[PDB]
Amino acid sequence: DIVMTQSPDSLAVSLGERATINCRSSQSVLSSSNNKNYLAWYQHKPRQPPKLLIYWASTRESGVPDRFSGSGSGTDFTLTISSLQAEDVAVYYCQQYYTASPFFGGGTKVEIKRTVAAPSVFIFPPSDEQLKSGTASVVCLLNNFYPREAKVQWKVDNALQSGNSQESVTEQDSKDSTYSLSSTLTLSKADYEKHKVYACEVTHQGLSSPVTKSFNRGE
Amino acid sequence: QVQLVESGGGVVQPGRSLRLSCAASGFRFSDYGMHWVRQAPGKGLEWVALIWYDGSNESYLDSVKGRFTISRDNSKNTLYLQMNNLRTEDTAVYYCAKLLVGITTDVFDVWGQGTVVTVSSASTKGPSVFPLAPSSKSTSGGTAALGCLVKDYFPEPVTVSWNSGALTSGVHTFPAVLQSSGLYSLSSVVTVPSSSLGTQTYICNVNHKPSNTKVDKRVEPK
Amino acid sequence: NPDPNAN
Repeated sequence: DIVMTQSPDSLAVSLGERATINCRSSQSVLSSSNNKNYLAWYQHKPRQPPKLLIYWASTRESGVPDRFSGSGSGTDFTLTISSLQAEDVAVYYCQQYYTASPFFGGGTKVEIKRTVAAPSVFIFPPSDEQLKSGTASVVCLLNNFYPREAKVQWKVDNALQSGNSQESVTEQDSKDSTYSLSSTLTLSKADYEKHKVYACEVTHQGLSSPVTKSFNRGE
Repeated sequence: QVQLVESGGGVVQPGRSLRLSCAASGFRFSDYGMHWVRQAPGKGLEWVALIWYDGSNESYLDSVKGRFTISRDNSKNTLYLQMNNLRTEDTAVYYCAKLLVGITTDVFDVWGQGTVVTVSSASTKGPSVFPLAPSSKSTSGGTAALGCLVKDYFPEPVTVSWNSGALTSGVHTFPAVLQSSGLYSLSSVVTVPSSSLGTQTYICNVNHKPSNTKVDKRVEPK
Repeated sequence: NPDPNAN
């Protein structure tokens, strides 16, 4: 195997600034017969197939703009984007095509870096319609925040909830470069009816202390 | 155009078999080795298998070896992936692709559009749509949030719009999560001026084609 | 360093 390792796993770059992505192969991909590195870089956006950017480590593919460049040799390679454009937000993969098992790296997610924006937080009780079904979903929304890192903590009557929530995050917004997050706490109707206070507690680097939104069941 | 068109994806029970096909056109398919590559939910691209131009040798990802077979029919410019003994973790978008192994000159790559394979024992089920009602403590003169919870459906996808597509600003329709039940759930929210509550009508339109369900759900302050 | 292509 020639295994491919990329670093960092995610990168935030301000518009117009330089992006550097690194890639290491576990063995050399430089062929002694033609002195070429069997190393490619691919760009991958959601809902479409990957696109070839660079091959032979530094040969830029037709149609690819000259702000993309590949460098390195042997086991150490770099993709540089000299001046990030909004259309460059994507996951970038290195890949070796030296062997018959041409492994990809793990990918580097490149996003736009913008100013810090604390989330606005909203909590939603279960609907009466759903309760008549035997289940209670409690939803917490974190709206239009940046950076992406955020922690949601559910509390029921001040008791820390663990293992009964799932969350989902949007893609970076094309207009304001923020993220939003939905967290859903799922309880049986029976359990939901035993307790009074339902709280979503949110931690984010833009918030000097965690923000808690809460309701009392039946108000 | 140089192209690859995949077909054959769908929902398949664990332990069963599924064959994918990839129809090539616009280039000399029979001159090139060809591959399958997949992407599982929340994961990166993963090479799966390679077949020589003439079908004389094949190479496999260790975790599919003995379960998956790559083959080709050059007379039909078609590539196949026979997937047997399928497992939950084989759930993914599957791409066929030329890739660059063995390139010399006149270098090009080409990928299909992808076909979704979902390995699940779940049955088709339409969603329940529940309101995320705007809070009565919404800040006067500020911003309120409201939404719809689209719960317990299978398979993906659902489409959600607001006010028949007339409301797009401030909408966030989240990626679905797969619940332990094997059914999906997602939320769609929107932020609006608090002053618009009551005056403006907010309706989420939720379509789930597999179950033939089409709901328009009004969301009101409680 | 295989070549799975025609020659």
